[PDB]
Amino acid sequence: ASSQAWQPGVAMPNLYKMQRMLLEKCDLQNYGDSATLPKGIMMNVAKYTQLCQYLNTLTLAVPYNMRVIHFGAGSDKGVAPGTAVLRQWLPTGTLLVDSDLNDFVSDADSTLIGDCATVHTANKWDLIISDMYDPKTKNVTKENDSKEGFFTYICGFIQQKLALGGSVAIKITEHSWNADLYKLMGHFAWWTAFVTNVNASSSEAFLIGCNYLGKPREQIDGYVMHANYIFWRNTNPIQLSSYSLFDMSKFPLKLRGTAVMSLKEGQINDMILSLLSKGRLIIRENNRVVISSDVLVNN
Amino acid sequence: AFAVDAAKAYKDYLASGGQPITNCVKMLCTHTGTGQAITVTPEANMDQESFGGASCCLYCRCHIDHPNPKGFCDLKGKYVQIPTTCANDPVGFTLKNTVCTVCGMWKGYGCSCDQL
Ligand SMILES: C[S@@+](CC[C@H](N)C(=O)[O-])C[C@H]1O[C@@H](n2cnc3c(N)ncnc32)[C@H](O)[C@@H]1O
Ligand SMILES: OC[C@@]1(O)OC[C@@H](O)[C@@H](O)[C@@H]1O
Ligand SMILES: OC[C@@]1(O)OC[C@@H](O)[C@@H](O)[C@@H]1O
Ligand SMILES: O=S([O-])[O-]
Ligand SMILES: [Zn+2]
Ligand SMILES: [Zn+2]
Repeated sequence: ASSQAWQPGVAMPNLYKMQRMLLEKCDLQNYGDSATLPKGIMMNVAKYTQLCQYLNTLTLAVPYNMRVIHFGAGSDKGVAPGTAVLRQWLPTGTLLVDSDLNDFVSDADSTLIGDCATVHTANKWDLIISDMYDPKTKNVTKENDSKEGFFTYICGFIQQKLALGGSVAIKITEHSWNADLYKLMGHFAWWTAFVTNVNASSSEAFLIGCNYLGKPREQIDGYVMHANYIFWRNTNPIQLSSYSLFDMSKFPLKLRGTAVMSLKEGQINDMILSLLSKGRLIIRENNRVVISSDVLVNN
Repeated sequence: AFAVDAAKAYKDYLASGGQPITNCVKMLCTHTGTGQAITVTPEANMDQESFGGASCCLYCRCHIDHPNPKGFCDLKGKYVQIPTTCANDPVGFTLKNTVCTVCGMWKGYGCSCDQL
């Protein structure tokens, strides 16, 4: 019925980002309702499909031998539905690495098992996807404060290992969020909080940073922006919808062969920032991709 | 000389009325694909379902060595097309069936090389 029902999901409207709301409890009118999924399709296949359908509408840089890392790729099922969707979406030749605290079987080129804080990489990445989440973070009996844990790692990983021009999609919820991560959204040419139509009855959203500039283009107060996010969700019921899942004809991410250059910080002028902001440039070394997981030895 | 035979163990389990391995990852796709057995992207035709390869591999799923030198996996990182009528047990279908080395279709479920 709703025009938004034919889209893969709904992005936080710009006017909501410009407010200065106080943090309230998230109370979704459509809470408890579940979307009707195509027969035999898992919620996370539907969710990642809608996230990728939305990312197709942005100015993502898509170089040859694109580097994608996926955190929180495991599941209680012991398989990686989201990684299978990313492998389907990304151009052939894209290097896909995934990771989770718990063991799982994956379609990724390489999988690292352990706390994300143990994951180290010699190379920079073009796209970071995180579905990391702990359902125990949802505590309505205590103040909803900015969370650390894996968010501390993701903030440092973006600032140290994301290529300029690169993008991120980081899963958050009413209670699983970080003020510094919202602040870092101001270091991208554009950002939003995206809600998949199949999971519209959840406070879940993907914080998307599009085209990393490596410096703040706008100053964002993370506590205020999460309050703005909840205010938007509380006042804009989103109709549950699986409609976009039935047309996969234009699903694959187009290989744009985006230029990759190794420029120093002193060579990043306004002309380079313009190319980065349009998804026409990636700045990072193009050396071999090397990853590792630190192992604590004890007895 | 001893070697765990997971393939035989699963076939015997199904024969005894055992419930097929669950959580094989079914993909959304056009269902207008080539219909080949194992592909780089989902290639299900109107008579098939496409699944993430690793989730349909007995060896990957049971955390056991792949039966061949170097322990290479033909499914991990790929998509397996399963006839819709057999999609209730993708692991069993991949174990009990063979891919034609000429056309890439499942023998008995797409391969027409033996026709006149
Ligand atoms: C919602 S589940 C992910 C579902 C998965 N994306 C899929 O495709 O089905 C969240 C995952 O985050 C992982 N996780 C939570 N905290 C983590 C941490 N500190 N380091 C690594 N993984 C973590 C959990 O082990 C869990 O598998
Ligand atoms: O398409 C318009 C725009 O404002 O919204 C989508 C993002 O990819 C932005 O970079 C872009 O400039
Ligand atoms: O593994 C086969 C399957 O049909 O088993 C039941 C559910 O786990 C489905 O997602 C899965 O595809
Ligand atoms: O909104 S149109 O796609 O039905
Ligand atoms: Zn395998
Ligand atoms: Zn044949």
